[PDB]
Amino acid sequence: ELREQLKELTKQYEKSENDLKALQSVGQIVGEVLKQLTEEKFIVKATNGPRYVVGCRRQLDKSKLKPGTRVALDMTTLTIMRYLPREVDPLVYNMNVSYSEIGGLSEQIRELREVIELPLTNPELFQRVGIIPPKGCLLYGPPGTGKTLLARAVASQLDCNFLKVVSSSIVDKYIGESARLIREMFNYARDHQPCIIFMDEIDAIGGRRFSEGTSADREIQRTLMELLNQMDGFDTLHRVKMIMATNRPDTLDPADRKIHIDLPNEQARLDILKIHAGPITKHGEIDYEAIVKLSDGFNGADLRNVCTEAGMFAIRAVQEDFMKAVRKVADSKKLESKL
Amino acid sequence: CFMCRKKVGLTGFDCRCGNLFCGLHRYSDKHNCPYDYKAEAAAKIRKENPVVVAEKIQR
Amino acid sequence: GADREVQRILLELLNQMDGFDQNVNVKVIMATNRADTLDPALLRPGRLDRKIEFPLPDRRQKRLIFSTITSKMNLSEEVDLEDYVARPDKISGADINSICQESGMLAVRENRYIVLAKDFEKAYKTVIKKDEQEHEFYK
Amino acid sequence: DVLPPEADSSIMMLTSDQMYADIGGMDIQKQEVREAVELPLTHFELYKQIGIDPPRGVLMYGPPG
Amino acid sequence: KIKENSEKIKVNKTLPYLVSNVIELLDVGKCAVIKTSTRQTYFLPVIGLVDAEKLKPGDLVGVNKDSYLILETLPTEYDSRVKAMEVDERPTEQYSDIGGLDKQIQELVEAIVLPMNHKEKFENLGIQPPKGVLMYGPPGTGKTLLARACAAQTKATFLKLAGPQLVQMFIGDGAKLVRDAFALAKEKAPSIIFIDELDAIGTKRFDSEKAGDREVQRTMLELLNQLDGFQPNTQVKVIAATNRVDILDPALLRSGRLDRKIEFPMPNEEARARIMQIHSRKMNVSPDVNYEELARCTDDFNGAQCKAVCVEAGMIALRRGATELTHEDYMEGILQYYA
Ligand SMILES: Nc1ncnc2c1ncn2[C@@H]1O[C@H](COP(=O)(O)OP(=O)(O)OP(=O)(O)O)[C@@H](O)[C@H]1O
Ligand SMILES: Nc1ncnc2c1ncn2[C@@H]1O[C@H](COP(=O)(O)OP(=O)(O)OP(=O)(O)O)[C@@H](O)[C@H]1O
Repeated sequence: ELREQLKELTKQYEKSENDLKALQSVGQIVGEVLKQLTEEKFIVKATNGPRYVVGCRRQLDKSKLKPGTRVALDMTTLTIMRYLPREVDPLVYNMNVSYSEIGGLSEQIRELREVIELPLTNPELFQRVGIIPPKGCLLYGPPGTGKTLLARAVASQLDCNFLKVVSSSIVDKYIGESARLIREMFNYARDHQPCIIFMDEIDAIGGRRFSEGTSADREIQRTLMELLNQMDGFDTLHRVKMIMATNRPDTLDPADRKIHIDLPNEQARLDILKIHAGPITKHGEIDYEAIVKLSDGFNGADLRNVCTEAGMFAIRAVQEDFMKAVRKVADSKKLESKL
Repeated sequence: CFMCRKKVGLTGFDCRCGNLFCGLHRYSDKHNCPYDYKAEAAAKIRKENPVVVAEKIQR
Repeated sequence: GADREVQRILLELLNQMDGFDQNVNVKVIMATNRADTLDPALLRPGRLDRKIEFPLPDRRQKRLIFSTITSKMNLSEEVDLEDYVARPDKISGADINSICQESGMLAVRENRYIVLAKDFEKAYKTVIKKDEQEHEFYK
Repeated sequence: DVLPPEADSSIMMLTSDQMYADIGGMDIQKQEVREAVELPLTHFELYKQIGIDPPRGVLMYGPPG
Repeated sequence: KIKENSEKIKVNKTLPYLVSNVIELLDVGKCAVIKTSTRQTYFLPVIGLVDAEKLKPGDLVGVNKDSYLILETLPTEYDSRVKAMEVDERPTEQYSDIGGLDKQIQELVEAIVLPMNHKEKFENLGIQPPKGVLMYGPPGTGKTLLARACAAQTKATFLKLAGPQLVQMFIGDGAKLVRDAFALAKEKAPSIIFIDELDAIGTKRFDSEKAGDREVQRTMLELLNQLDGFQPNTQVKVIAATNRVDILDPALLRSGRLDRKIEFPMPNEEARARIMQIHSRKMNVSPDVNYEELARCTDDFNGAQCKAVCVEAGMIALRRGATELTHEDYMEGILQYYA
């Protein structure tokens, strides 16, 4: 076992030596330069708060770094060691799948696609130069029409960067930073030009321009105002696309491309129930005619309820029981009666 | 799986006699559940009972 | 509370834009859209601020805005903008731009090469109006 | 040392933007803003002569959109 | 000497490995962008004693306060005492002793346990288990009873509702409690979330009374997000409890969020008899009882009043040290002109 023992010892030696070498490299301080002061002098505001003036190691191509660029100054002398790209800390989070597996929503999916995905495609303007295609879309929707699943489908379809963000971004440290998080979002997008930002539940932050309401109202309206400023204004975009989904009471955000999403469905209700019947065949008659005849609401979870309870039935005793599926249809409709 | 109805329902309520009684016959009064409900009450209440010691004895 | 901080910065801004005296080459501009909910203290009517409106356009302004927005657009001989503007409505500039954009979006949907009066009319519908509930009894 | 005047976070490159001739109409606002902030910054003598001091601040207040 | 390397690595890794975030990762080999309690931002070209891949933007890791090298990582942390409140000493009761209520327990036990244990049936049927559950305790009768009895399964954890309204006046936050709660549920094995007194949250969402309202609406919307967003949320089971049945959020309502809204009705005569029997099981009752006729006397005695009456009867008999039921001093414990 000479060779094997030697190999294992050598692997241990390698890893141990690498770890020791690793242990002997202090970190830097991250800070963004502010001015090219002369040549070997720069004013850098270290993130911790103090602002310093320091010189840079030669092998840094001073042309590279510029007002706003981040750099890693050294512990002791604080000379600029290495410039770094932009920084975005709490957003790897913001960056399943579905492909038109929802049913219905034909005209509205066509509109959404032609507004948000097609323009980004190779047919960029093709004489369409006159449009400056829409940068934002809205999703009027009652509670479950198919908004979030639509978002899932478009996210899995387009295949570019996606940032699904929610009105639960509000934070407080004896001051406001919601606008700061918003500008972080927008900067991230602008750097990653091809991207789909998706505000959802814009009702909360959208609120209204209430005056003399309270410190909370002022802060919330300030957050809204950051959104407005970075949607419109000097932050004009070219290759990002925005999505919104909530009810009507949203301050004032006209221009774009608002789409109504209707809770009831004509025969794509039949569709949706077939997709939700995708689960294993019932061992016989597959016609949905029973539930087809009467149907209201928006959910397919009735399918899950019937299937589970009918499996329980069968264990007590397949599920060739659309006569039984009408049972859970009536169940969901009595839930409707409740509200 | 209690003798009346010979029930096997997954909902079957499993009692201190480990027996998924009939939905209508799940009660000790009904099935002579041989358990010491009162003795367990006495033990638990003795354990949990607060007693005021008047806080006068001291080292 | 933090109202202290915000008011503090407000008065600092007031004092500083006052420190910008006259005979100066620093000109301050600010937006507020709606105004009524603003501080006369901030306005400092004595100086530091002159006020200007920015309302919705008149009919001639609508004509000019349509002409400007549509000149870049590949229109057609069947455009009829001189009557589209003449139509009575409360359209704003953002609404005109949305009209043109959505008309182009349709045009593209049906693969048009030059926008048409039909696309402008459809955009008019899809972007303007939608307002009802002025029930005839309600009025 | 006393650093050069500048040494702070702000925007001076102008980031480019889009020369006028494209807003469309709005002649009144155009003239007012141009006078107040744009040329001719020379007419300060006319201001002081008339006794009307140089306006500063516009507030550009109007309906959104 | 690999061992010696290990021991000296250990000793130079003394102990007080000041903990720091892992805010960002990069590469040029990989690096780190850690951030520290003392607001600071250290780039580390050598991350340290970590694989540099299991890390992910957002994480807590020990660090040498001077070297700023990421030392042994620590399991994620949960704030607002969500972890502390999310404890349970296996509630002692083992049986489902409630009373006449049978259909409610049936559906709840099915929809909860059967997915947990006999998920084989669900997978064979190709059915995702039943959706989030609500449990109307309009009077509260049996509400906590069913909750606690359900707290007798093989093994799981139950996230109680306890002050999700713990939000600061200065805007507060969108239920960071909710964020951490759902994070903990997601990370741990199959888990359940008992939203007690859900009525404390939830509303039409349009009323514009004043502040605090809007905070409750952000918390509500955070709840909605946590189960309706771009997340399967497969390994979760929400069970809600409310008494103000009518006034609740139309979106929180159901159909992907709170389905199978079990209802607690007023116990009938039989149900009252069963509950009083259950509470009397341990009572030193003499061999003579009119349980059924006492249930008849109940006359809308729905809630815990039965338990309170059994206790009051115990005290009543204890006046004299007895073990028998008078059956009428029992009514007076229950609780001129014509007649
Ligand atoms: N049109 C639909 N077709 C198929 N499944 C749907 C549809 N609408 C909702 N669902 C089902 O409901 C869940 C997703 O709900 P949905 O995306 O409609 O919510 P939402 O409209 O964003 O809700 P809310 O408005 O209440 O926030 C998934 O179970 C999805 O299967
Ligand atoms: N059916 C029942 N079986 C056993 N105990 C019951 C029953 N109904 C009420 N109780 C008693 O009620 C108390 C528990 O409260 P319960 O679960 O009924 O909720 P509640 O406080 O009435 O709820 P809510 O917050 O809606 O008012 C315990 O004393 C329990 O003994």
